[PDB]
Amino acid sequence: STGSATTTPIDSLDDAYITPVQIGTPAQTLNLDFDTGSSDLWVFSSETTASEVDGQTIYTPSKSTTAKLLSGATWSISYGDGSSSSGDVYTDTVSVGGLTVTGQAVESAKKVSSSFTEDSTIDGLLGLAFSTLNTVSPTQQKTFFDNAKASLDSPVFTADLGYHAPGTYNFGFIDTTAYTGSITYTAVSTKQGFWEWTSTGYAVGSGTFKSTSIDGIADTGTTLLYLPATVVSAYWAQVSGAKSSSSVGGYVFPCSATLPSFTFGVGSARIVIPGDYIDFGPISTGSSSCFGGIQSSAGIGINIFGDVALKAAFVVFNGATTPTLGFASK
Ligand SMILES: c1ccc2[nH]c([C@H]3CCNC3)nc2c1
Repeated sequence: STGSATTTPIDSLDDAYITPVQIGTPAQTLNLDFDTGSSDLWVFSSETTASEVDGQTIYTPSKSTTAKLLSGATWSISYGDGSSSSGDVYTDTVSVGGLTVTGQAVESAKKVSSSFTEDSTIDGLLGLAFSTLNTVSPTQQKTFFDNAKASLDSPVFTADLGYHAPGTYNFGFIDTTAYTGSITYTAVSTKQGFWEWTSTGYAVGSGTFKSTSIDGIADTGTTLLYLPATVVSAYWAQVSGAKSSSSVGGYVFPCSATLPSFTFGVGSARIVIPGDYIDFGPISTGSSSCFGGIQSSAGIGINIFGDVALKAAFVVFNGATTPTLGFASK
């Protein structure tokens, strides 16, 4: 089997991407944030605290003839950005772009933090990291990909995120028309439950390539590119007037600037992030200070190849017995 679904930016800055997902019988379609950096499929629901729901579409398990309470199961998750959610668990039929999994753990939110409430466009998350990170207790549950894998034509999914445009998540096949040149594959460590890999280096604009190992994760659920402070300083030093602002919480730059590209290495291959991808607009409405799309990972504990990096590539998440990651230009 295969599946193919369109993923759409939630706003003009590509702050996140949403993908329609069918849950239950008859189908309830929710728009979920596909997140290769976490492993829980959770949704706004009929069980979510009423004051914490603001415009989201909710899952109502009582209206699904295939929903079953997973007795005694609870979940609770906190993401690196301060956000969190928690609740109980159903199993139900879940379909993405024509690919169907029966008995998928659908984690129903009883509580969500303010940042989730404030995103009216995101109805929940669909985790695509390794199932060892799943937070359901006392019986850990499998991701949608993990459940689908044996049935897929090939045990893979691909992320093709657009810049200011829709893109595609495919399951079970590689669309050879969706990228240019070849796909370069690189080793993955699953030791921390992430799609963790080692970039071979970077360049700023037309500058020389610096060969240096940068361990990080491929994370579709993180907006920006978070890299070591040395690398990030080298980037913003090429932008006149750019500086790190403790009050704003990262590097900012004059909105009148023209941003240089940023290149990262995948083996001997190179992925080029155009300068425009690194612009996240005025820090507040009407401001001439703009927020940068490359930021320091110093306070995080891990480097994160988020959407800013990933949307410059066609990315293969290869879930073979020994997982690997593939990157192609597009
Ligand atoms: C900013 C700070 C911390 C962050 N942690 C994350 C990801 C890492 C894996 N799941 C959450 N994005 C972040 C953005």
